[PDB]
Amino acid sequence: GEWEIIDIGPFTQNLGKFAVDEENKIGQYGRLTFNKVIRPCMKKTIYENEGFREIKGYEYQLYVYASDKLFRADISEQVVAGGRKLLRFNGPVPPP
Repeated sequence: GEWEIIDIGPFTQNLGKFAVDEENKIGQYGRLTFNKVIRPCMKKTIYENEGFREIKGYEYQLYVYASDKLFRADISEQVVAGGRKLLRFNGPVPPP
């Protein structure tokens, strides 16, 4: 895995909306209203450990406000677009 911080622009905010949408299906935290994704947002790029030295997927680690509480959500993304999954959604957590 390799790590980088990405901005919290539209792509990142939409990851946050996805996370909230998916958590609403579960219902652990009742019915949440997405507010906004705040810094820092981390992107993990996952590589196959042997040649051809290749990317097998991504994971995003977000701090997202929903219904005015702060949550940590981890989201996986496949190489073939449109395979996103909510891995973890935990909180409330203290601010970064």
